[PDB]
Amino acid sequence: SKFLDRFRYFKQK
Amino acid sequence: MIELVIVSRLLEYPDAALWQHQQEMFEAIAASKNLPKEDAHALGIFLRDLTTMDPLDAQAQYSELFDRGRATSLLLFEHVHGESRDRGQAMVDLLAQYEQHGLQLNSRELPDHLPLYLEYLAQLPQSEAVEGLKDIAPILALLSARLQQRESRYAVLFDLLLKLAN
Repeated sequence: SKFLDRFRYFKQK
Repeated sequence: MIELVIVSRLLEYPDAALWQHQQEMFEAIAASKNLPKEDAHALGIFLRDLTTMDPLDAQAQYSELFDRGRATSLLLFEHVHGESRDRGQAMVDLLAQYEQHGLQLNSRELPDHLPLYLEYLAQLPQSEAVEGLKDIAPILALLSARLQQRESRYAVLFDLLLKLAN
């Protein structure tokens, strides 16, 4: 997965 | 906005992952659709300047600049609310605004940490993200102003964000 498409602070609910 | 993610990474504590994905970022910056040619250049200059340093040396400069002081803090509400109790409610209201968009904190950073806030903005539709930058634009401009006083190229990232705001 592309780096800029990986979350660094959040996650989905 | 991919640009908001890109600045969010560049405005964070310089992580080693920046060096190993510089190619991906350089290309994303180059193919940017939201930044005029001259600003994408300035951003690519910034990344190249950053990743030609050793990360240990990038990390040290970053701390000398953002972690030693309050005037250059990346916690937004430290620039908005003088009373500590006002900051608290602001953070709660920001956390809830994140929860409204189906986003949950998965970090050990505060909700008004600018890089984190930029990650949130990047998840929004174009207009929704642009309003977000307009909301913090006086903060962006103060920080840029202060960084320029210390003759630091991180100011570039604030000017770019201000540009993206208009």
